[PDB]
Amino acid sequence: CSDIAFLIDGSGSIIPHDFRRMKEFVSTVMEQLKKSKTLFSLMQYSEEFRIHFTFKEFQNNPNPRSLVKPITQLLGRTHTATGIRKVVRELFNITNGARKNAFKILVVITDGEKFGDPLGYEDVIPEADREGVIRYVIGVGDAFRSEKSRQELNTIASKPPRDHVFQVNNFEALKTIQNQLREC
Ligand SMILES: [Mg+2]
Repeated sequence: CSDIAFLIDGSGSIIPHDFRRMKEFVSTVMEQLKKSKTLFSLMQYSEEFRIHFTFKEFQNNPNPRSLVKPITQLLGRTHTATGIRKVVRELFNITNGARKNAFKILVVITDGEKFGDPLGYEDVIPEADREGVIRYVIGVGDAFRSEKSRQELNTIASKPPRDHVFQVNNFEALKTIQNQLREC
């Protein structure tokens, strides 16, 4: 019915506390969303990308705390745009777990400063929409302490961005995610 994927910033700019904080957020979403009708996938990124768990793997073993805890920080650059592309092409993939007719929800968590990425958001956002991927953005660290970084959130996130962008310690994001699921 609804396939939700997480793309988390593992870049060296994300501070440790905040990496732990991100992980925290993901589990909380996964917890409150006691499937029966929802699968999750997740990937972290640097200049490199890691698939920590796929819809299949989440389906085989749907234990939150047991899928997230392992995940350690990659560090390095921030290839968010390529992260976006790779998430729709690899995670929202049927040979990896994705379903048909199900809604696609991409949750991207980051500080909002892409760096070193060859791709600009204008190279992946269109394909996101063509593929129907709804995007939410959870900004962490210095995400909101900068105008250039705030605009990065708006760029990534689906419209209206006010309904798809929250600071990680704003617990409306969870509330809004539960809503997004009753308004399909
Ligand atoms: Mg994680």
